[PDB]
Amino acid sequence: AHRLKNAESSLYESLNSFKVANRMLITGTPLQNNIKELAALVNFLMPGRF
DNA sequence: GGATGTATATATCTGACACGTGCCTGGAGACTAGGAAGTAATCCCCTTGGCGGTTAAAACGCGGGGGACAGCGCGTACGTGCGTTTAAGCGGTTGCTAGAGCTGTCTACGACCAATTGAGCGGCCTCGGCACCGGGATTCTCCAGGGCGGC
Repeated sequence: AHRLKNAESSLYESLNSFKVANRMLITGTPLQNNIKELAALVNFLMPGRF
């Protein structure tokens, strides 16, 4: 899921437009450079709560 | 008796219309100065229709041969197709820097104006050089005297 660490990358808008009820991310490094990567991951998971 | 083709209805996507707002740039109104329109005078170039004379260019004719074009052969180099490689295209990382945009301050540099004067334009006088006329030095053609031959 670290490949999904960028919100502006085309994979993010490709996977965020999918009509899926439940999502899950498997990764080894959740944070790599800053808090914004984790913010993008939790926005992909829960869009609005965090 | 079961499932398939087709018609009408409903929810969703998407381009377009109108509403709202800023802002800044164009428009309205007034004033002024100078750019350009108009006028008169002077002088030189251009127009149209002629004439005269020179002469070199243009036109015409003719012969001939050089060159353009057509045909043929040939061989090579480029097109075509297929299998393999490779690198373009896309998506992505990661930081730093260049640059556009905006705001702000200030200072040196260029516009502007008045007085001045010295470099540019025209004519006049003089010199350098080329040319016209007079005088001296040098060389070429010619007329006459002396000697020899013939009746």
